[PDB]
Amino acid sequence: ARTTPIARYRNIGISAHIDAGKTTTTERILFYTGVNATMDWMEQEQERGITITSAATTAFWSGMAKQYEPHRINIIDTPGHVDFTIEVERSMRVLDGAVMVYCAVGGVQPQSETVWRQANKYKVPRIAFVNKMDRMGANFLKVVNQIKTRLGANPVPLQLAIGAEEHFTGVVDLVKMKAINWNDADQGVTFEYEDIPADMVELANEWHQNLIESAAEASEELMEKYLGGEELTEAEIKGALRQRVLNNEIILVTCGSAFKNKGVQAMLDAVIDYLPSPVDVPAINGILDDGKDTPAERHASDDEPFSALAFKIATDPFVGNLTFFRVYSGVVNSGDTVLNSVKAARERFGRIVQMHANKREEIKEVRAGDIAAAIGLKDVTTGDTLCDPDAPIILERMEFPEPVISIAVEPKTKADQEKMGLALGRLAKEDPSFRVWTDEESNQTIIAGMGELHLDIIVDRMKREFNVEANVGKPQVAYRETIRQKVTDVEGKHAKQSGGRGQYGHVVIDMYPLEPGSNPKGYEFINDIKGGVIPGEYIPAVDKGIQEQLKAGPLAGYPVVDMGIRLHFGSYHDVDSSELAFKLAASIAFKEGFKKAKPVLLEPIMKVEVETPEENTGDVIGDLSRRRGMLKGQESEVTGVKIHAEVPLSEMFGYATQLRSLTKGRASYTMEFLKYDEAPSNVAQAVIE
Amino acid sequence: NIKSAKKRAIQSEKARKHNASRRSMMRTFIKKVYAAIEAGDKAAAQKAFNEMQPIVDRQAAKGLIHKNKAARHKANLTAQINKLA
Amino acid sequence: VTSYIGGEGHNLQEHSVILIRGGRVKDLPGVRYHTVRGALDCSGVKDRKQARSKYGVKRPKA
Amino acid sequence: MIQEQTMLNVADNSGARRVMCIKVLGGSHRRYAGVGDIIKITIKEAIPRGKVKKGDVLKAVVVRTKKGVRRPDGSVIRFDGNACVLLNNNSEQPIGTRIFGPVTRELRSEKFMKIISLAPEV
RNA sequence: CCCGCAGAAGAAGCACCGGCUAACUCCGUGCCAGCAGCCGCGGUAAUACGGAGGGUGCAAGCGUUAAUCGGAAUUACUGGGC
RNA sequence: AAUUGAAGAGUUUGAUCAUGGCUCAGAUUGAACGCUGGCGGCAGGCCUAACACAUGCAAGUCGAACGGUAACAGGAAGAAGCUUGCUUCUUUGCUGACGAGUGGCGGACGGGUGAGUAAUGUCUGGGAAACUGCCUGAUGGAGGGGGAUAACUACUGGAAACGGUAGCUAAUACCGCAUAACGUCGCAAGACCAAAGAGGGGGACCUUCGGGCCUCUUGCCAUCGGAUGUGCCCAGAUGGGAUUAGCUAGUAGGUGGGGUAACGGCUCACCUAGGCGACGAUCCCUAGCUGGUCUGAGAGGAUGACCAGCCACACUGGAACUGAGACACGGUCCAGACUCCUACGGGAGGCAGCAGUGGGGAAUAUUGCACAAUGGGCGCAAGCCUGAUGCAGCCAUGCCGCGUG
Ligand SMILES: Nc1nc2c(ncn2[C@@H]2O[C@H](COP(=O)(O)OP(=O)(O)CP(=O)(O)O)[C@@H](O)[C@H]2O)c(=O)[nH]1
Ligand SMILES: [Mg+2]
Ligand SMILES: [Mg+2]
Ligand SMILES: [Mg+2]
Ligand SMILES: [Mg+2]
Ligand SMILES: [Mg+2]
Ligand SMILES: [Mg+2]
Ligand SMILES: [Mg+2]
Ligand SMILES: [Mg+2]
Ligand SMILES: [Mg+2]
Ligand SMILES: [Mg+2]
Ligand SMILES: [Mg+2]
Ligand SMILES: [Mg+2]
Ligand SMILES: [Mg+2]
Ligand SMILES: [Mg+2]
Ligand SMILES: [Mg+2]
Repeated sequence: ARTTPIARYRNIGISAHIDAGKTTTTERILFYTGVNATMDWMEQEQERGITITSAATTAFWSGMAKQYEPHRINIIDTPGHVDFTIEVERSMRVLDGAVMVYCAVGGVQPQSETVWRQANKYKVPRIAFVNKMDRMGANFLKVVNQIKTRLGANPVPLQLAIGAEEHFTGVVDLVKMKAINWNDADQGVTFEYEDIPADMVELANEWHQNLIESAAEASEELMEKYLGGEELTEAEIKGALRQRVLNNEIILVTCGSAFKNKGVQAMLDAVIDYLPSPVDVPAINGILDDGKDTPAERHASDDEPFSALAFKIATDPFVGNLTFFRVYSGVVNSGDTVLNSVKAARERFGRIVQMHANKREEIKEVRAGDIAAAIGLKDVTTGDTLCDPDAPIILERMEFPEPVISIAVEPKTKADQEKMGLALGRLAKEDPSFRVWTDEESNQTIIAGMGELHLDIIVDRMKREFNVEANVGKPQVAYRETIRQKVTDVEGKHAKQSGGRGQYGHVVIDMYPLEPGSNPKGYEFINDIKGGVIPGEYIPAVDKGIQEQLKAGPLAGYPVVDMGIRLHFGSYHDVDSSELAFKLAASIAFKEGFKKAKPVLLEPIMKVEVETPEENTGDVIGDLSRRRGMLKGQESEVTGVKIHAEVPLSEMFGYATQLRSLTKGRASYTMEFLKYDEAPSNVAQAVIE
Repeated sequence: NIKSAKKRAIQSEKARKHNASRRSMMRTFIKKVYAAIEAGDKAAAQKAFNEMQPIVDRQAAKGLIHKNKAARHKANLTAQINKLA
Repeated sequence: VTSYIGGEGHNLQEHSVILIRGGRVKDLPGVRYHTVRGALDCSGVKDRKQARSKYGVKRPKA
Repeated sequence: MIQEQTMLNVADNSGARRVMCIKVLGGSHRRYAGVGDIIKITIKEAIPRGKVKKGDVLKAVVVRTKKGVRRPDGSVIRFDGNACVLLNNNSEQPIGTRIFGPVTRELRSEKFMKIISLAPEV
């Protein structure tokens, strides 16, 4: 129909290291915005007391001083942790601003590093909030300095703390140069906007004067007057730094103590002050359908053709499938029939809901620059584009973190087996960073996720939401078998003088080993037969014969690999010999030859590439060695150090978990199959079926 | 249940209570007549019979007994009050 | 019950979800059903062109 | 007073019906359980539908004992029967979702709160 | 529903082609890979497998499966037998 | 004129004839799946879990029955910031109207479902012992009194759902009394039974100047008819099984009390010793029936979605009350299973109404629009209510046109 505010939209996401307060502070907002509802409402996430899934609400900030024309803010509180990073890839692709939280005590810390990289990956503007200023060991400026050093970024303290830890009373707006006083009860609200105290005047008389100079560096004519010692107006500084915040060249820092209520509020102001509108933002990239590029563009316009991206999929018990989206362009009304471009199927919008702090309010229309959940949409997975069917476009689609941990699961009670297939399937489409498949060999169900905890609460989600408990183990291994010695002329024979068809077979051969040559074969059959000792028509079966035993060798089943066999001698009856008769002799020929060929158990090795900080390339190297692993290089890739190693599969299980422990959480790795090598004796004799 | 035609329930309760005491009384007079019949006291029977007739007859009109019951009662009681009394 | 998997090549393994069609095989006694290619986890036949409706193979982009 | 052996009536749905005590938890040589202590259980009865089944082994809170309970001043509450509520072996916490018969204010623990919210008395 | 306006423009698939059964060839493959309602095709010139060209049949549907009756006078009263 | 319409083929053998199974060509579908997909018209759309259900809606309506004012309007037992006949505060139920309350009618219709029911039902055909709101034809009544009560008011309890004491009030609420036949009982003589008022307008005459009074429209009581609806009785027909052959104590009949609107072991006491069954009782298994639908030349077989008739059921088991009608889908009570709210003392609820979710499944739709038409509830009416209904949304599911030249 009409709509109301528009362009005064603030799409921000809060994210940070664990604890930090990146959810306490989110609830605090809701209180202040909501003058006149915990974001950890998952059962599992209340028991454990940690954000597991990103929680979205919207609320209206009138500005703490009454100062502002009321703005509509779309907030998204996200996980700290890792394991569920996907909940930040998405929770950062889509929205416009970002409030990076930091613990007054715990500095940057490893998972601050990760969410930072993710902000850059999507070039999202940002400010900063140093929480917990009331805690033992608090040091505002230290963290400020760390943002610069540890994240190699450009911080600009937009503020200053009034004391620290148990003596933390308020803050200094070092723009309007006053020491905001939050009071006793009413938690926040009020002010008395008090002036700087005598204590901090000298420090306060900085601003980081390279604030006004970092405001200066906005535009030269904005500093030309600064050069002439012309004190710039309060209004043109806010515009200046914002200009540069909006250009990711600078990060304003704010600080506070959500627990003590002395701070959250100034930060909200700082959101509208310096964080983007949906229009102060690059229009979207993308493609056309079959055709080619052109960025879809789609300017942030109510009067453009509708286009939105689907992030995050859920299922509420009472209203069904929820499908969250960010409308970049155009508009959808309740009943419009939009297009899923990346599936080439159309969907019909029906009900629409905005999670509204503490009430699922219903809506009939959804404009650009807003987010919401569409009820009932049939086949919409995460990353899909929902555009106008007449003006069709694929959008960029964030990235899918790709799992680091794998595990075999069996359904405890044989009945549940069916139910597992279902539930693992459901949890899969919800969470693209989780994966499930069935081992093409050794048919066991295998799940894989971004970590120990990740898998934990997946499994935990099976029990809770599908009443499927299943226990867990280390995956089985696909071993192989071969021989070591080239064995000379071994004799396989048949002779069936019984009661009907004669059936006689005689074959003499050499079973010699091979090297990992020719991709398809791994098996070489030579017809070095004499003049015609065996007719060329019974020569296809002896080959076929041998083919049969290669499927599960005599050591412990398992495929037989890298084998060569030569024909030399044989014999037949002018009739009694046969298709079968030599095929069996070959079978007998394979045995005995195999017994006498010194058989050995092969195991699969991986080409392993670890990417790690320079600080502990020793520990990692060492662990690789400890895992019976072979090393082959180190590159020294820019900032980390790519470490190359060949290490056996049956030993890399749960690698991710310890690599994490060894490297403070900063260390990718990757693997794929490389070859089959001899298993150490202790291994071999153990692998016994 | 949350439909104001629940006042219907509260009304019909008043109704039962009304019908309760009247139909109680009516019966206790029909009781009295048989008391004579059983006692043998031929006079007391007509005394009460003629005492209950107005009750029973009225109650048929009031519609808490409806016609032929009132008919039947005094009908066969007549047929008994003078079978020795 | 046991069911045929017609067509050249297939996926299908231990925990696949499939769709049974009914239809016997005069060569496999006790096999009295077909698997319906291209429904649920059962992929269609690779590169098949004639009779793709069976074997669940979509029209090769004309 | 419950002790090993001893049949309890079960005071929830869950399907248990008649349940025997196979241990009294809470100490070496602890003799009796009562009041609202916890005990290890074996299912002797069980319903056809049932959450739990015959031969299952769980825990349970004694909620009603025929020897009863004191409270200060000196009073005494006795119940005719012996009753418990089946608890999951790992997290305590009622496995049922309804309570039957009275319970006593002693059960006013953090972890037994769910019990007294259900339950139609004391 | 009527009248204006632009421009062939926005709009063709599915099954089948050894006999019953309307419609035939080459090529690949070689009792393999596979087909199959029924009989039966495949072990080197395959009109039967897979592709192609060609053809027949239906057509915004076409196939397949599931299902009832028919064909079945094969529960026979009509209308069968030992 | 009008149910006037019957096709065979493949396959046993070296070959043949016969027998006989299997198989195919036809039609049909509340379908599904695979590949493909332009429109429209009319129609169809949970066949499985009668499985559980968030949320909204599906039953109201009369101030022309009554006391009434909280809100909304105008008018004000009439007034300001002054903006002197345009206002927005404060008062007045005056009038329109109307929250809550008493009362009345409806909620027993409409709509859903197929669980139960092999005959407590259904179909065809008969029958005698019954009641029947609203609508109706006819005859007369409509006199005079009486005791109460919600609301309300003063205290007072709860987290809530709900209320608790005390006091007052209206009526078409309620109860006597009078009246009392073509009514009930009775052979008769005789006994005995009811009810209510409310509105619109108005000459005089009269007035506590409220009205009386006149008139007109409605409503109330009674009885006999009518109409429609329902209850009850009998006969024949309405699946499979005998690897179910015996069944039966209120059982079968009689008498007399009681009972119901009514006939009746419907009930109770006593007395007879019966009653049913191979023309299938009993007991098991399955099932809602019919009009009809599909197939078939017919006879048959198959079937009971959509439309209409009939029955049954309303979370499960059971029960009555109110009432013309229920043993009540959106009523009450009790028990159960389950779920939900709680400030832990206690409370609440039943989508097989419409839409919608979860679940099951190969599989079946939108949390749309409007009472404008038709029709139902109340109302004098205007009107209000109406998820019946009329339309629209979704799906090639079908039938029929048409196109894609
Ligand atoms: N002492 C103190 N504690 C604080 C402050 N702010 C937050 N906390 C505490 O940090 C703890 C965790 O807060 P939380 O909001 O859950 O952080 P989080 O970002 O959601 C952790 P996750 O990464 O799982 O989402 C809480 O106990 C909270 O009280 C503070 O200002 N002072
Ligand atoms: Mg499903
Ligand atoms: Mg009655
Ligand atoms: Mg031909
Ligand atoms: Mg060839
Ligand atoms: Mg071919
Ligand atoms: Mg026939
Ligand atoms: Mg015969
Ligand atoms: Mg009213
Ligand atoms: Mg049934
Ligand atoms: Mg009288
Ligand atoms: Mg009698
Ligand atoms: Mg009698
Ligand atoms: Mg026949
Ligand atoms: Mg019932
Ligand atoms: Mg209901």
